[PDB]
Amino acid sequence: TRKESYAIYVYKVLKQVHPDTGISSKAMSIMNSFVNDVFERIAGEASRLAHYNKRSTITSREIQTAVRLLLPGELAKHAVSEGTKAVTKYTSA
Amino acid sequence: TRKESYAIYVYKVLKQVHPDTGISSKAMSIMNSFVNDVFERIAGEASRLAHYNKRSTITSREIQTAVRLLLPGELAKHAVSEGTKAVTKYTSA
Amino acid sequence: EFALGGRCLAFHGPLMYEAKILKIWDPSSKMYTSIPKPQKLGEDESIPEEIINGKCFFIHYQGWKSSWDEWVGYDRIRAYNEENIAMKKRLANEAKEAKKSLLE
Amino acid sequence: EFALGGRCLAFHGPLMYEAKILKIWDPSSKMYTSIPKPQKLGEDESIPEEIINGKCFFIHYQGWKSSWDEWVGYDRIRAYNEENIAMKKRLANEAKEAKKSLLE
Amino acid sequence: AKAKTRSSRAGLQFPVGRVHRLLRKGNYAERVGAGAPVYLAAVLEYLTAEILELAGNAARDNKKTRIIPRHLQLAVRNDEELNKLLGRVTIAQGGVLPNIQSVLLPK
Amino acid sequence: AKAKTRSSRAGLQFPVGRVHRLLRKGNYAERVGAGAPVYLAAVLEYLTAEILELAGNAARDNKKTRIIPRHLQLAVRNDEELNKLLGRVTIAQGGVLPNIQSVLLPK
Amino acid sequence: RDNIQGITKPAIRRLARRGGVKRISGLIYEETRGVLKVFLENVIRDAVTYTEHAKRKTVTAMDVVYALKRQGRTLYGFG
Amino acid sequence: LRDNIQGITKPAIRRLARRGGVKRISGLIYEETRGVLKVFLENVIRDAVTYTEHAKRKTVTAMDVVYALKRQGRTLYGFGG
Amino acid sequence: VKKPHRYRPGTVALREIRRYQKSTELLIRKLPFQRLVREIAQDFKTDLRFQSSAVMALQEASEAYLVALFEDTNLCAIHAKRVTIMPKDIQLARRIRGER
Amino acid sequence: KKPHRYRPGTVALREIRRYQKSTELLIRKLPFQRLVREIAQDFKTDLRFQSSAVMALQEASEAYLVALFEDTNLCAIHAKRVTIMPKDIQLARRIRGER
DNA sequence: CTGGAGAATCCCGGTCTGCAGGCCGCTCAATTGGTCGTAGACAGCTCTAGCACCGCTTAAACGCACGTACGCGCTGTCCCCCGCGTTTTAACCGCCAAGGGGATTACTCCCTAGTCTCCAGGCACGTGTCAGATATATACATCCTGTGCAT
DNA sequence: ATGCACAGGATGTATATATCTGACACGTGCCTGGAGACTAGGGAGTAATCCCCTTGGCGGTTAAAACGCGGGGGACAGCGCGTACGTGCGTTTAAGCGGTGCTAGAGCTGTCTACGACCAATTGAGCGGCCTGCAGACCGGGATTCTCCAG
Repeated sequence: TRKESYAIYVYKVLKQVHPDTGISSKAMSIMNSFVNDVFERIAGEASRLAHYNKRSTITSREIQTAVRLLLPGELAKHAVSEGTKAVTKYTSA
Repeated sequence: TRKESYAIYVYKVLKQVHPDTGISSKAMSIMNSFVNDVFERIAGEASRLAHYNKRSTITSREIQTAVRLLLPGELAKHAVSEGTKAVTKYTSA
Repeated sequence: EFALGGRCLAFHGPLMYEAKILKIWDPSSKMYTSIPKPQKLGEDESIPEEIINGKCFFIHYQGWKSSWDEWVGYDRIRAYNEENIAMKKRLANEAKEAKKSLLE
Repeated sequence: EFALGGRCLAFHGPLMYEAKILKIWDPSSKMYTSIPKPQKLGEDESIPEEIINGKCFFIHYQGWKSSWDEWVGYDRIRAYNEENIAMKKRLANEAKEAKKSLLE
Repeated sequence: AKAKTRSSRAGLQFPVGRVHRLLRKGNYAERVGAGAPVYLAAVLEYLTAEILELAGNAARDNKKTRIIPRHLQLAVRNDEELNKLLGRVTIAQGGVLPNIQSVLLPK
Repeated sequence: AKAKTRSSRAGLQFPVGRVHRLLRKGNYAERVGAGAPVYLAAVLEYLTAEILELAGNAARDNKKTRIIPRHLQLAVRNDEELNKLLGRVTIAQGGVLPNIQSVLLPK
Repeated sequence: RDNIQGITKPAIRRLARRGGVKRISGLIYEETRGVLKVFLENVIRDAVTYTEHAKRKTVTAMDVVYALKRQGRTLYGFG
Repeated sequence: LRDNIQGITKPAIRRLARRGGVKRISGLIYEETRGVLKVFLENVIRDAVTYTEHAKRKTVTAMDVVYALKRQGRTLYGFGG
Repeated sequence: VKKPHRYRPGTVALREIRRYQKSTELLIRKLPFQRLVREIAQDFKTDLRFQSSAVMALQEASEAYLVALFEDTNLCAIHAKRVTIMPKDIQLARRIRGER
Repeated sequence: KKPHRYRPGTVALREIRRYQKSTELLIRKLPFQRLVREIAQDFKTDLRFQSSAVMALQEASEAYLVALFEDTNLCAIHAKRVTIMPKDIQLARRIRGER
């Protein structure tokens, strides 16, 4: 059947940061595995946070707290700023 | 309010194995933590196994496979034996 | 010189050591005065007869464990002075040269 | 003794080294025969003029790398025999004696 | 008829209904089978029984009638498979096993 | 009105709708808020951008126009915080960092 | 303010004795303090994170237990 | 299939140690390395076969190996994920 | 001629190793560790209150971590034909554990 | 007339640099495949194997062994040696937690 | 220092090819719009426990003297591992062929979620012993230095 | 005068008895969470099909493994030193405990509002299949670097 992956979005981001750089299929598979692994980590931590506090909903606050718990130092602050910016832009428009 | 634990069942098991030995409150708290930890490990592994095979139900086969994955050596064999015996007795009765 | 809690010196063979007094003896009343106070000889405290009738002192030696407290009569204990420390060094050098002769 | 693929043992100064041959020369026809072959002298292959007119052979030494291949004539290339091994050990012994005289 | 517990039917001491509720409400799967809580309760009871037997042995070797955390630590760390199971687990007030390296002994 | 994707609404390259579906299908919670997929997609996009930028630098340093697993490994292991994040991860066909201890150097 | 000096030399010595260490260099103690501090930071940070997600101002035992569990150090006897 | 651990030869272990930065190798290292590799492979393959058997399959897939490696705290990128 | 009694270097050490591997009480003083915890928990948030069990759990975990690190340090020191632990032993132990 | 051999230890550094730059597999593939199948023989009979599963097993095994050698080298240098010995491997695996 | 020599590696053209990236048809999952029920946001109350202060008491930490055993530098021997040439093996590639089993699709049926009613298992709280704590008063077992034997 | 082997005083550890307490075990009320009964529909079990990809075989080439050997240098053992540790005692300090007091904030309850599930129609973003030009791999031969040794 049909299998889905993050390849097209990884390629979009790569052409954003390095417009004259390509990528091999093995490297794209590694990047897809990386995205899936990070998704699983953040989602599992957010689920644990929701369960600890007697909540049924996973909101953006749980995602932010999970990002602060799972990312080190400057990565966490930059990711939190990016997520807040994205949520603000989504709510305004 | 009222907080549930495994204290009474651990006490019954203790009175079965050592019918004259008591247990302090700190040791009982440690046993409760142990029971919760094992429950969480086995349930998480069973959920992962169910998701891997595109299935919506956690059956006793998921529990058995999780027990074989998480327990070392003879512990896995004996735990599988007890689980199979309990399931057979529950269905026959 | 000789007071409760004051420093004193004490002989032992050819050497000398600094001690602290805790019980000063009065034989005619057969009582020692102590600091944590005229009190009689206790259920375990006792002095031999050749020193129980003289001015005795129950002392604890500085630099030695509290199990080696000693009831010393007025025969050995001297008044704490700098000349006594000079004699301390005299016997220290005596023992030093004695051991150096034992070896060399 | 002397054939393509056959062993040989040749002098080099006061010692000898054992080698395996690959080319047989013919000065009358001025051609070498080799094995992976009557062929004219190579574009990179040549022989010194004192042995190009004699029975020369292109040898590769044992224990040496594939770059020390040498064209040696019948002046040094001897017949591999029992006496040849004996004189090999003989000059080995004399080399050992010379080294010991250099040392002791 | 009169109510009969599922743990009694399975011959267990741990609550099958409570384990079934904790499985349903724990966000593990959409559906939970009927024989899953029974199997899980049997496994939990077996592990509890193993640990309690070893800890009671340890408490008796110390001539005590009550299990304290020290006895649980001794039981877990002296058993190889139980020490592997609780490898990354810290038991509070449990101490350590008495072990001195040989080269540190007086020779 | 014509369909407008949530990714374009939030100004992101990663699919907000697919992230929302995966969050709903993963048995993480009973319900999912509206801003959670947007936040998660933004975070994933930022991390992808970081790793891709470092890998592109490492590929241009080696004088190539494509990123291979070796360049990803170099980028990750040379960056301290990415090395911390992917500390228990093996990148296939990535090799190792060329580090030699000073005591083994010829002296 | 120098509370890391409150972890005194005898206490580090006792910890080493329980660890089976017979002889201790003089430079160990300061080093030990450093290590301890780092560990505490890595835990306390995460604990406070939980304390801030629940909109609480008091750090509870369960926050410490969760931080320890997520750092790979499961602790029994505190809930 | 018997005595295939000796197919992990001494030169291969030497290359693996060179990539690790090792300059000099004792002669008793190769057997210890073979034993360590056997232990690691047994621990991974047991879980891989457990995953294969739970699915009622007869062939071990790359995903079974990936899940076995992940369960042992060794995540592997680039093999399907 | 009087000599004072004193054990040789390495006897009281073994006595203490046997004493502290037999008991289970905490080894660090409580108030100093509490002050250290409260000071460290100030680069993260201000005016933080602490449950007593929180500090108790922190002390348990930190002492267990230190004891295990000391065991690894002792193994590292012995590996170098020594009986004295040095900071390089702690550094090597933490590097091999994955902390460095 | 000298064989021109290198001193003990320079070729070792040369191949350290050679193998710390490449990324290919260092073990032969057929022997490793046979070893994997022989090990799996004791868990289930008549097992089949995708080629990518054997590839993943080999990648993980070589990564593990390279990391273990990196720790063993530190353990050996700690003893003020240059040669790695089995006790170094044992100490490394024990400190990791595997023993 | 310091030229040469030999080996290892680098570099720069020239050729060839697999796959990276772009285009295309289609379909199925994302979007839009409207309903509806309930999770939690928010405001208010209670009363728990966390923080602060203070006074005694004594265990513990600290400073310091003294000495000895251990870390470390140095030296000498020997053995074992490395560099390297030669011979042997089996890994790798290519090419093909058979069939096992994993994936797909249809059909059915039973098993689990949902709902209501009911009643007893478990939990919160109140009491009362006795296991463990704590204190004091004695046997052991080691540690260690001074005795002798005699080589 | 040196390594062996006892005697014994010092000292800290384990045993024995005794008294007291507070922590555990047991008993009672209640209430809500689990058990019994029943329905529906969808997830899973089963049977047939296919075609992919896994296993198996065989021949040729040569890369890599195996093997033998000389020699350097690294491992390791012994020795000497001095100093940085351990031990123990006198002194200072602050921890520990009990007490009193205050209030911030954890925890709980009630209301209702906004937000998220759910469903039906629409459709375009994304997946799959196909193709092709170029980035990169592979040569090969000069150029340049690195190591070694002899002077």
